[PDB]
Amino acid sequence: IQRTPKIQVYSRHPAENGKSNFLNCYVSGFHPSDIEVDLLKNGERIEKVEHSDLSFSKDWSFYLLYYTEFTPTEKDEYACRVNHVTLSQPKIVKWDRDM
Amino acid sequence: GPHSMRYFETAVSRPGLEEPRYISVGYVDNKEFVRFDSDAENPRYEPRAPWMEQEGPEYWERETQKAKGQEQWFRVSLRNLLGYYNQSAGGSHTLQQMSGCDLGSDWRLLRGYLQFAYEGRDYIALNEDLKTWTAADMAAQITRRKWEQSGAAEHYKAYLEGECVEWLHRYLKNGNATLLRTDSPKAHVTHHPRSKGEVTLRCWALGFYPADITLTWQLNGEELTQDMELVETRPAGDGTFQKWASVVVPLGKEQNYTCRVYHEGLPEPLTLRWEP
Amino acid sequence: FAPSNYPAL
Ligand SMILES: *[C@@H]1O[C@H](CO)[C@@H](O)[C@H](O)[C@H]1NC(C)=O
Repeated sequence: IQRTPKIQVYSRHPAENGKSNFLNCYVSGFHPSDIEVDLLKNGERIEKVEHSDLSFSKDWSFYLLYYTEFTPTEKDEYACRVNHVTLSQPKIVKWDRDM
Repeated sequence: GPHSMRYFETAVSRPGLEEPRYISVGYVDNKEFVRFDSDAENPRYEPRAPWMEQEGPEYWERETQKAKGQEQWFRVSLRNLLGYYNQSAGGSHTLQQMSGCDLGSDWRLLRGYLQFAYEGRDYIALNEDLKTWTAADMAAQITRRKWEQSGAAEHYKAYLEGECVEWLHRYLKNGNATLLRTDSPKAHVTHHPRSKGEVTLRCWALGFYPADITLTWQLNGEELTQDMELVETRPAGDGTFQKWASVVVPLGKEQNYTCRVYHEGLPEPLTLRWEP
Repeated sequence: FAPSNYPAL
């Protein structure tokens, strides 16, 4: 089977310019497990990004949580970029703090 | 509320390397407490929860030893599955297993669980009677018979009803302070235009534990089902979770919609609207 | 406490 990944970009705590927070990207519902995930700052891949270890849910689909420590600013735009066999091309999702 | 232990095991075959990658992860009340990765430099179960630190060397050797045994089982099964489905070599395949036991608030057994999946689809699962099986498809039929003939079920039912429950009791007693806590939801509503004369309201729930929660939108007493989107509960990163429910409302008549948040950590359900 | 599997698939 092949299940396209579900992606959510969000900050651990509600964002606050100048206040240290955490930027998460929860990639879930996918299968097989081979998946590529990056967090972007102004369109560039962030180097120091950690993630949880592979896991799966009841429906057998896999899920990971990618995260980085960061300080939100008004103009800095964040995003998550996901690649997976089910995607014809990298799927980018922009962070929307006021969602 | 109820409790449970689970072991989520995955094996992924891969071209060239005759050894599949194996990852086992155990949970208690849905919290990861131990973990084994065959790709690590020195394969061995590792405590993933703080209350697992008190377990001595004998404990980890026994656990790691089983993981090593599991690798071989998965290595072999993957091989057989590749034959049951007449698939060709030089590829990558996934075999998964879920095991565990559910306990009621009284710490007594509710359910025994044991099922497998191949390529992400149900293959064979032990029925709730812990005596018979369900083979999701033709190939699994071959496996149901082999196991009915061997009487495997009796072995698992033994583990599920005995060792599973006993050890789950302990982990609950040891991780008491952490596992049995409850963090109530913190709610608020957001507003966003959607279309002409349309509006999107979003009921947010942040910082709660456990992850189970219910979010509803309603128009003057009736509950809403249409144009109502419920996003997937997600981890915050600090051990609490978040979720939200959105509903499309006709511009202007927004205060007429209200949402409620239900969670076991809440004396009474939260009730809120979009307050401008 | 993990389980250990008996007969291969
Ligand atoms: C655990 O599984 C192995 C094979 O995976 C089996 O040989 C062993 O008997 C099982 N443990 C027990 C106590 O039966």
